Amino acid sequence: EEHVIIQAEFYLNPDQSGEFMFDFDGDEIFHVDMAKKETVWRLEEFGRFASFEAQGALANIAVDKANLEIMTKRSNYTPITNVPPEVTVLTNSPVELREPNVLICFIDKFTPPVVNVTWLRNGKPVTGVSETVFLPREDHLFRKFHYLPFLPSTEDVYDCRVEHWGLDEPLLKHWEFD
Amino acid sequence: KDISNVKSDLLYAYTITPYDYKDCRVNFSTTHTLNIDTQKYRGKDYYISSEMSYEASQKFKRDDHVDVFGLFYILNSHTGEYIYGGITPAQNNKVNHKLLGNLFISGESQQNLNNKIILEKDIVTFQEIDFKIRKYLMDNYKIYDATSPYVSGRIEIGTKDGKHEQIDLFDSPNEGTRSDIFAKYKDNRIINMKNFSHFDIYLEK
Amino acid sequence: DTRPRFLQQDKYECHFFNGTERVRFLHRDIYNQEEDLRFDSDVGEYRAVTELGRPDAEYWNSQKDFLEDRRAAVDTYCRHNYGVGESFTVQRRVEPKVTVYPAHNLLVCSVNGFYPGSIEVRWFRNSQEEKAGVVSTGLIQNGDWTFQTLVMLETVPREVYTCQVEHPSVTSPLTVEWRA
Amino acid sequence: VHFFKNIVTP
Ligand SMILES: [Zn+2]
Repeated sequence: EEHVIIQAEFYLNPDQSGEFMFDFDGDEIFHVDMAKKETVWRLEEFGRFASFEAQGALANIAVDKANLEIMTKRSNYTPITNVPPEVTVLTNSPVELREPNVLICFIDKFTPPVVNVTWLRNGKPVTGVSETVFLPREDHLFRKFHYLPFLPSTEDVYDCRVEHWGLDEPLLKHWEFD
Repeated sequence: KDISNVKSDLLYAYTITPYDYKDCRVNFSTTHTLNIDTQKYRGKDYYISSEMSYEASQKFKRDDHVDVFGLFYILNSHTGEYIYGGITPAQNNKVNHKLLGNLFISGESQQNLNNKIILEKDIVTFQEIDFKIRKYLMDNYKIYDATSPYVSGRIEIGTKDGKHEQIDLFDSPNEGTRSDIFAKYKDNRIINMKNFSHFDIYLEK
Repeated sequence: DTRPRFLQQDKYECHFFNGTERVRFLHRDIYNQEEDLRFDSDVGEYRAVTELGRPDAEYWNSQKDFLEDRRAAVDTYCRHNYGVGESFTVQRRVEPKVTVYPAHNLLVCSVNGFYPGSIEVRWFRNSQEEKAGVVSTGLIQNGDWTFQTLVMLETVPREVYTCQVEHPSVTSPLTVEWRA
Repeated sequence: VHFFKNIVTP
């Protein structure tokens, strides 16, 4: 199997939130935003090479929601078994003092595509945004990548706070130079 | 060349019945030309003169059996008939190829035009493919009608290799006559259906 | 939050073999996580994967129409999209960037920002490809169409060992020596 | 330019 393209889409309740996207050999080629109704490229440059009628994905989502209702009942109302997420914090590149970098918080193997992630420096929360959309896993679970650009030091001790309906307590992760 | 003029030229150019003679002999062959004896179709001493590029003009040779399918650019000229390309090795065994296709209209939802066009040759000329798709598009989407919205669009001939070949749908070069419009067919370009995957249509506005 | 959640996933996937020589389409309807209904080209019709999905299979299978549209996805969908992205996915190459730093002395070769994931990293010592006593992080997805990996070499310093990296985006193997 | 085509869900 040289290459695989996947059109992955879901719809959840009572969250009433969909998601539509294309996964190529692993990465998100692009996704449609149900909020702004606008196709969003994982790589801004892609848009220069191809287009996709955003309106199209929302149609399916509509349909998908419906299938959820019609399937929810058919299953004699059996919810989704929460499945905890296995967090982890690697680095975009070999850390080296002051020289700009990126902290990656790889969330993987969780299933209810609903999560909350908070970044912490020294201890107080840090904000801007930067995250991917729920990517699919061959086992129908999920993996999401969260980001944080930082300027290495030795004093600071960063934290990725993952909140999922899996752990009865938030999941924390430490990280610092050496 | 305001699209407004492009369109009418195409509408008018393409409102035509193609020359479609099956399994005829090639009397003689030069470069620019290639003579075909369409005797068992039209009449006694009649024929078809297909104008074509050198490259193409040399693969065929006298006594050859071939299939003609071309859009004319001149008429009422005695015993002769003149086209550009539209010549492929004759088809001997009966065949039928239902073409698959996607119809993207800048603005409307995706729509697919599968099995709505059938080719009866294993080896076919883009002319022949280009013609039928256009005719269909005209007959139903009125893509060249004075009133039609579409300001532009094209045809993509998808191959199984994973490639696409564009064929602008609103393009009227020079005066904009069947002679201008239909001479791009000189290259007598063909395709082997074993390699035809599907086609894509794009229409803007 | 104790409110239960009911999920519905749909995966339309394309599998390519030898470029686009022969593909394979596959639709998977997934309630929560179990793949109940399916459809495979090699098959031609929708098949149930779990009882929960049979009611639908028989349904859709009754609309010859809709079943032809799915049968034709290997053409109008897969080969198509493959070729619509070709330029920036299958033919994507991004030169790595290797650096060397000491973790029985320690050695760690970090290969960053590369693509595709098919790559090879080697540890040489003066004149030998020392293939023993080296742990690796394996290939790691970054999320932004670039990978990374670290091979940990374990030896006692003195000489000069170096990391040799060869990836589909650079014919002449890349190199970075470490003064020990 | 090119367009990615999506499988319409009925
Ligand atoms: Zn195509």
